[PDB]
Amino acid sequence: VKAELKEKMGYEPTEKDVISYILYPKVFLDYQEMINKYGDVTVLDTPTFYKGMRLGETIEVELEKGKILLIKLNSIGEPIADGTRVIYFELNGQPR
Amino acid sequence: MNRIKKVLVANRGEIAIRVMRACTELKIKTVAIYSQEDTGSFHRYKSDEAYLVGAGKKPIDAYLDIENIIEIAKESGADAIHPGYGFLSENIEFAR
Repeated sequence: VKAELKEKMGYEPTEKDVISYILYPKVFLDYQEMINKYGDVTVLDTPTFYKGMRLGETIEVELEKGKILLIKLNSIGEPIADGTRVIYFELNGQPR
Repeated sequence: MNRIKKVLVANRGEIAIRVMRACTELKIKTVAIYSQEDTGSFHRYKSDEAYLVGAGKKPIDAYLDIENIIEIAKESGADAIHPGYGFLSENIEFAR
């Protein structure tokens, strides 16, 4: 299994990652797939985690000791053909 | 480029931008600073990061908040500061 997972996961798993997979396989991969997509969300303040951001709101998130992202949401783009829309942010003052 | 990895641009407008351009041409990260009245000035969008500086200060006084700028410089990880021209370009206290 440890090898099955390693092939399933991007890389080599820890002992803990393994048991978890065994106990909850469907969810553990789903969890992995999700963490790859969005990164370690554990860090976001709860309201942001459940409610996202208000327009013109600015928040800070601590990814690690001393590593803070200043994040502001300016406005939200209009949808295009296939429903996609651009969201307008300022990550660390720099527009993104 | 050797011991400057990142630089703060302690100015606004045309001159601020020219510096940013220089840094980027030299693979040096850049940090901008904007007063409340300059949330709009497109020098702040031209950097790799940006922070408000002169909080509650009169608009010209805002780019002269020496102490604030150093805290911003220190929190950013900025190896150096370029004061451009005018404002704190010639101010001794800041230089020291």
